[PDB]
Amino acid sequence: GLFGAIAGFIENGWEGLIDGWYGFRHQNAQGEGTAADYKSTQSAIDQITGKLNRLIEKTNQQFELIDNEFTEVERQIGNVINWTRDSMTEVWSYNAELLVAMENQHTIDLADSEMNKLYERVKRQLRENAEEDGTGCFEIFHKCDDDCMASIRNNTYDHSKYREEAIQNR
Amino acid sequence: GLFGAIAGFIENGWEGLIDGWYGFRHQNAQGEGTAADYKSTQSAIDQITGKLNRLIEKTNQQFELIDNEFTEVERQIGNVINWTRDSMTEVWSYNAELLVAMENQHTIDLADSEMNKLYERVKRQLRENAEEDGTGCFEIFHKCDDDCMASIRNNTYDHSKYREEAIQN
Amino acid sequence: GLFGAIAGFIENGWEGLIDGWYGFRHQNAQGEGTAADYKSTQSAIDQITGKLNRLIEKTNQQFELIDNEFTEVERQIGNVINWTRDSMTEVWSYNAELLVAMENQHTIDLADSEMNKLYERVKRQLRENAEEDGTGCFEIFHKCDDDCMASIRNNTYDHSKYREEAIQNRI
Amino acid sequence: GDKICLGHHAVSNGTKVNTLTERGVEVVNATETVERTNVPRICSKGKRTVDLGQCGLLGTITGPPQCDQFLEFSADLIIERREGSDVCYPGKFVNEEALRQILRESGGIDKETMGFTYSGIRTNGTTSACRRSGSSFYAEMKWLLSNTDNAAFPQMTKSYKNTRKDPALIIWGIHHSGSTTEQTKLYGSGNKLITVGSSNYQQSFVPSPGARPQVNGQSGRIDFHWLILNPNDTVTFSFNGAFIAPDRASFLRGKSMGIQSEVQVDANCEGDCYHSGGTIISNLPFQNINSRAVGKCPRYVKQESLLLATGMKNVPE
Amino acid sequence: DKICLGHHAVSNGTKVNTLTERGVEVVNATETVERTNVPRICSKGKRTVDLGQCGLLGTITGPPQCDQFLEFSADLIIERREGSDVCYPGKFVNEEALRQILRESGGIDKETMGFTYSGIRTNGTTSACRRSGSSFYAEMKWLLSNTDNAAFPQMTKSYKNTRKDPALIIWGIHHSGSTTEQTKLYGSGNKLITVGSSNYQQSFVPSPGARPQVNGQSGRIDFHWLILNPNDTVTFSFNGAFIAPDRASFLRGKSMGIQSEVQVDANCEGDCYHSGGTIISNLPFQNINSRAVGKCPRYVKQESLLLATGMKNVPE
Amino acid sequence: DKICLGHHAVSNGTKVNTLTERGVEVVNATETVERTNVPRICSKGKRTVDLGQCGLLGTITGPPQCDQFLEFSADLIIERREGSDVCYPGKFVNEEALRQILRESGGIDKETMGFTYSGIRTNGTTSACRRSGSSFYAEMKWLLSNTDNAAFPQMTKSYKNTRKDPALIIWGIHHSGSTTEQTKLYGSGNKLITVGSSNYQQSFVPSPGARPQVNGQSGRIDFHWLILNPNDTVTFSFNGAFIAPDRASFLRGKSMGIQSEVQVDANCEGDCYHSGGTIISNLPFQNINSRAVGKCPRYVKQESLLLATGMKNVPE
Ligand SMILES: *[C@@H]1O[C@H](CO)[C@@H](O[C@@H]2O[C@H](CO)[C@@H](O)[C@H](O)[C@H]2NC(C)=O)[C@H](O)[C@H]1NC(C)=O
Ligand SMILES: *[C@@H]1O[C@H](CO)[C@@H](O)[C@H](O)[C@H]1NC(C)=O
Ligand SMILES: *[C@@H]1O[C@H](CO)[C@@H](O)[C@H](O)[C@H]1NC(C)=O
Ligand SMILES: *[C@@H]1O[C@H](CO)[C@@H](O)[C@H](O)[C@H]1NC(C)=O
Ligand SMILES: *[C@@H]1O[C@H](CO)[C@@H](O)[C@H](O)[C@H]1NC(C)=O
Ligand SMILES: *[C@@H]1O[C@H](CO)[C@@H](O)[C@H](O)[C@H]1NC(C)=O
Ligand SMILES: *[C@@H]1O[C@H](CO)[C@@H](O)[C@H](O)[C@H]1NC(C)=O
Ligand SMILES: *[C@@H]1O[C@H](CO)[C@@H](O)[C@H](O)[C@H]1NC(C)=O
Ligand SMILES: *[C@@H]1O[C@H](CO)[C@@H](O)[C@H](O)[C@H]1NC(C)=O
Ligand SMILES: *[C@@H]1O[C@H](CO)[C@@H](O)[C@H](O)[C@H]1NC(C)=O
Ligand SMILES: *[C@@H]1O[C@H](CO)[C@@H](O)[C@H](O)[C@H]1NC(C)=O
Ligand SMILES: *[C@H]1O[C@H](CO)[C@@H](O)[C@H](O)[C@H]1NC(C)=O
Repeated sequence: GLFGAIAGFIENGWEGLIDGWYGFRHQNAQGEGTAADYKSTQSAIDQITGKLNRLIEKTNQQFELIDNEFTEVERQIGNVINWTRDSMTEVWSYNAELLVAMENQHTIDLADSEMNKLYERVKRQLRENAEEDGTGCFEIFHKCDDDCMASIRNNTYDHSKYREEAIQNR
Repeated sequence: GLFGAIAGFIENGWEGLIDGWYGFRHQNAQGEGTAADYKSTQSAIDQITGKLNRLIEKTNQQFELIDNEFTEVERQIGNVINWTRDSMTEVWSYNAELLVAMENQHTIDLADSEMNKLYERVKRQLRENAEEDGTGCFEIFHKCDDDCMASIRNNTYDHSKYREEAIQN
Repeated sequence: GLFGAIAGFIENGWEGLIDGWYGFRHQNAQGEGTAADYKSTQSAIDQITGKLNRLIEKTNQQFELIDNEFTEVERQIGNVINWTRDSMTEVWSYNAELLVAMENQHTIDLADSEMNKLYERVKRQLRENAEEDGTGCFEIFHKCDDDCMASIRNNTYDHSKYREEAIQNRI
Repeated sequence: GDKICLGHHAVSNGTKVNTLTERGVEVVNATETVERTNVPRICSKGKRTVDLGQCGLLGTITGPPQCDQFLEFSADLIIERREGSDVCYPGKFVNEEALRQILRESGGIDKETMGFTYSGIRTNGTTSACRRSGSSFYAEMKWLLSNTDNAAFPQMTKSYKNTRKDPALIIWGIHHSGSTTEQTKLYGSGNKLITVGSSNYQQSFVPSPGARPQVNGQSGRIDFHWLILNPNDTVTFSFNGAFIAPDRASFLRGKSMGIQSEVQVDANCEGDCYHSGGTIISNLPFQNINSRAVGKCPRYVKQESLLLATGMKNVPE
Repeated sequence: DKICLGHHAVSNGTKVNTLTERGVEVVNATETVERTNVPRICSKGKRTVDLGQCGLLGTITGPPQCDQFLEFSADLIIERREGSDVCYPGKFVNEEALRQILRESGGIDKETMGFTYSGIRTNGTTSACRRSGSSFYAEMKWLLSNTDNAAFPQMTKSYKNTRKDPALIIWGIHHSGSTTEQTKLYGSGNKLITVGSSNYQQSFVPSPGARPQVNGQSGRIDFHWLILNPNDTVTFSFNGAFIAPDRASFLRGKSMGIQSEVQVDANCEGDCYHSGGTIISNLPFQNINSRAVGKCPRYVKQESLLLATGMKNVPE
Repeated sequence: DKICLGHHAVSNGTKVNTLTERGVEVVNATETVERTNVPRICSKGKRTVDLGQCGLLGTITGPPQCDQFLEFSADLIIERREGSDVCYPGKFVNEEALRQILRESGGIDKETMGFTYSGIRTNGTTSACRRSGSSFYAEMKWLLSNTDNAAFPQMTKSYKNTRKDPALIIWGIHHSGSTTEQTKLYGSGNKLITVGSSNYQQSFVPSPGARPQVNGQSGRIDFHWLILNPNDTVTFSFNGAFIAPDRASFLRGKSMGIQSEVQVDANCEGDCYHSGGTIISNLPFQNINSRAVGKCPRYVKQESLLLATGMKNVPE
């Protein structure tokens, strides 16, 4: 919820979009087309995996029995052992629930961020030839074909080719 | 200070604004009017309460005395007990100060964020009929009345109704 | 990576920019000039130092020997002492690696943020007399001199002085 | 031209908090996270409370006069006092603290007869140190004596099987007489030896008769020893004198909490975290009141205060 | 007319928790607490010794049940509930410290202490350690007077640890079932045993007298122990009631010791054990057993803690 | 015409770690774990007593090596491996707890217990504590029968702590090398020592008999101790084999005690010590010694953890 994109001004996500986290749905003369962005999908996934590899880590740290399940140890040292072990369970349990809550916050906001980095980038590409309507869409103010879309996608769309055209139309 | 809104390009807050965290102050022909936004005020408050409910939690975990305040325990086990309890106090004290510092960072930046989500949204509403001056204000380039404000507020203001008008200007 | 500025749409940084973290490189009629911003450089540095002062803190907390390096203590209490000390080493090591990873995340994203606060501010100054090209640059659509740059820098550049000029010059 | 401006609220005097990044940054509203307020009473509302008074927790097992009302109690919450005493006739418990720890969490105790009977000895040795009406003794124990002064005390064996379904607590005492003469008067002459065995226990004891200062007008001492007998196990005692026999075994009733306190009980306030000087009643995660609190407690921390921002960055003019 | 960017979504996602909200649905999430036990001891690739009817402490003194374990080698030592340390009734003083040492020993290697004896017996036995008829602890010698009632001489025996690693030394004090029996075995008069080294000094008096019969014996033997540092010397002095060690023990290396109630499995690989099996997992935490040992995920209270691996899930 | 903003960069930056990626280069980073030891004991400004050949427990009883330490003051107490507690052979029962009290004592101040004695000897000595010829522990009196074999009377001595702070009380039980020797020193028959206060109650029987010679002595002395609370009274009763305290000890204040193998240095300031020197540092963590004491950064496993102080470094 940090950046306003996901669950903000974009109304929802696309259950038909199997091959990515982020992508494009366009409407022009020829037809309607959908394809998911690689560069930013890859980007997020990579930050998630980098989180995982950090936690799915193995501690190389060995502990032995101070205790005895078969003949109980003397009762006083038994009680110190138990009290300490319970105190560590508190620390670890708190750490566990905290780490997980925090990583989750961050993972969700990592996602809001990358969406709102796709957007703000495409916006930048199109300069003055289109407009923010505000539901995660750009109304293009010039006729455009399906090879014009692809050039936005793979980041080649030239503006000062369609500038004047789209400007009187505003 | 993360997003630039609060204590950034907005110069300050309004001590007269009792009924919200975020709101609107407008100036047009008729007069000057102030009313606080509900949808985003509610939004932040809800994230703060969700923080609180997580900490004002009670541990269901019971501990007993290993220790004796009336007849001291034998000294060696007493010293181990004390050293462990002191070690736990270090861990918890560090955890406490850290948790609170971190939650605070996040609470403040939660707020910067929601302001700068009100802004960027209203901006989006108005399309091309106004301008970012940069102190958290929009100069409207068409005459507008107090029923035009309310339509921005509750999110109904139509742009292509006032488009041409506001353009030559 | 959070905000998109550093290592995002700005392609890289300037190894010639000794006197700041953030600054300006301009190209106009007269020449090409570089000078680093103070107000936002100071700002970031101050948040870094404030992190540091919090960690380079000293614990006022004293601990004594429960242990004996010269004549070993009796073995059972020795084993409990060792098991507890090892358990604390686990907790602290985890805390250490976690604190440092987290602070670093935040320090990096603190930086992305301040850049993308310089930008969005200058943008705001120039109103409609220029354009986002998208590599961290503004193409100015009016001729402008080196005393016009400085007025953007120290935040005095008036827009409605060059408005019309730069506006037809966008058609 | 006309304009609309959005903006956030602010108050004239806000509160300083701390962040990752800066110290004492003012915010609109903030809240406390460390408990500093004590309730100088033991809040026992809704709990079965036994306040042990002049009775020492360990006395509830052996039964000096001052523990007579506590031989068989029930409690969720057990309160020890500093005036509490375990003992009438001078002596000590070996491994006392482990035993206190068991008793504090016991839920109270229920007593059962060990079903011992005795032939051709005395069973009713008393002392002016346990006064009931004239000389008495520990109510749950029997002071076993030779039949007459100087007589030989027979080699005896008594055994007891825990047939109940829960573990039994078993006590006995070794008597160290004030003089060797006194020993032989009570138990006859010659070396004395007591042994106590089960399947998880094995120990033997020799009295050390001889001169101690007088405490409560006695020069002898009694040392109590104890053990847990697992369901279906058997204790066996063997002895030829100087042995203080248990008359009743103790069974733990359930679950409870035990605390040591110097303050009054209060059945009107509800609390689950206790220390010697009262109750910590609070929802906050941390507390700076007492590092030795027990029960269900906020975690103890060094700091007096840690404020949690509940508001935004507060900016005025 | 338009182009629109947007994110993916699934129809039924999973609830997680955040700093800020509870049960917020995300696209994909993953578990972080291990809940799955393997009800076996996973010993693949490890030198395992399962002690069976032999008690760990028996490996040192050597009652008949431990005959196959007097000199073992292990990476992983498994104690069983049926395990017994003792043939002739008695106990180890300070048994748990000794167990802990033995569990981590890597097994033991025995060396003769080089004691010989003049003008006493050396071969006292008992029907409680049955090998073929009466026997005794294999690593110990029951020292007896030459004939019943005879005076047992004042003896001194000493042993120097000339090896490069610390030696484990055992001996026993015999508490006869009656005073008569003591003097029969050892002659009349007060008995005293002392044991000294540079870091050790203790003395022992037997307490003869009547105990119930356990394994048809009324006497008891109590074992005591010490670690002898390289180059230090133990000295025993005694005039009876003394059970002498024949061999010292040396620790072999490094191992783990566990107590278990489940079978061994040389097919699965695991490094975290508890009485009820092996915890095999990569996750940082586990809710299976707070007493697990080895290299374990940290034990926590919670049954589950899900880590988001996806984004906010917003459906139609 | 154009203006461009941008951030700085360096040609070779440092790798750090983040929540999200490993080895991400940043402009400037700083170390967070101390790795640097100072191979000396930094004692500047602290009242230091380095115990040398005196053992901490010797300061209480007073063998010749400890003669300069009977009454010292310190903020910082340094034990050495050559330190020895004892002239005549023997041990302290519960020695470690006593060391721990002494280390934090601030040093000790001695007060006479005000015992005087009738119709016994008071001046038993031994060649094992050499001052000029035979001597004894300086704070103790070896009580002997008036003549060899004579009966030692039943005695009672008591001492009340009238000061406002707790007193440390020490006494010894002498175990003679032979029974003959016991009766020679103390007369024949059973010996018993008892020691009582309001929080203490124990009795002791010597165990005369043959030990190897250590420092040419076959007997042993065992020291025992207690804390006497203000206004409480110790009472000793005994008929021989008892080594009496002449002086009680009072703790002076507060101190730190450490065990060390390195030199003292009054030029460097340090508050965190271990056997191999001082950790001097502001950093929150340290990887030098898990056993350091004082006010120390917390010990951690890792050799290094770098804290970014710069931004993400992106170069040409
Ligand atoms: C155990 O050892 C003793 C001591 O050497 C054995 O030696 C016997 O001792 C008697 C007199 O003490 C001597 O006449 C012989 O040298 C020994 N007898 C025999 C038959 O060899 C003793 O016999 C041994 N006991 C057992 C059961 O083997
Ligand atoms: C300590 O807790 C364990 C379970 O973790 C329990 O089984 C054991 O009996 C307890 N020991 C004592 C001395 O209470
Ligand atoms: C241990 O600490 C407690 C309270 O923190 C103190 O009152 C007590 O005297 C100390 N006990 C020992 C054995 O030093
Ligand atoms: C405990 O660990 C220390 C090192 O930290 C080691 O030298 C010592 O021998 C160990 N003590 C016991 C009783 O295992
Ligand atoms: C301030 O914070 C406290 C704690 O959350 C809350 O109960 C109170 O309602 C708040 N007051 C105001 C005026 O915001
Ligand atoms: C105690 O019991 C003995 C032996 O049965 C009896 O003869 C004696 O009189 C009793 N003493 C008292 C005071 O009841
Ligand atoms: C307990 O033990 C007895 C005898 O050792 C045996 O017969 C049986 O298994 C047990 N009896 C009961 C009632 O539990
Ligand atoms: C969900 O998360 C798991 C665990 O990381 C991952 O391996 C898996 O590929 C994900 N599933 C889908 C369908 O994306
Ligand atoms: C054993 O003892 C000698 C003489 O006391 C000592 O100097 C030496 O270090 C030791 N010898 C060996 C081989 O370690
Ligand atoms: C020790 O004191 C006794 C008792 O008066 C005295 O007679 C004896 O000679 C003294 N011994 C020495 C060596 O001073
Ligand atoms: C100690 O107790 C005695 C009892 O005679 C009393 O007179 C005195 O007030 C007490 N002294 C101090 C210093 O508390
Ligand atoms: C890192 O080097 C920088 C850059 O010159 C310098 O300002 C700073 O002193 C260094 N970092 C620290 C924590 O001192």
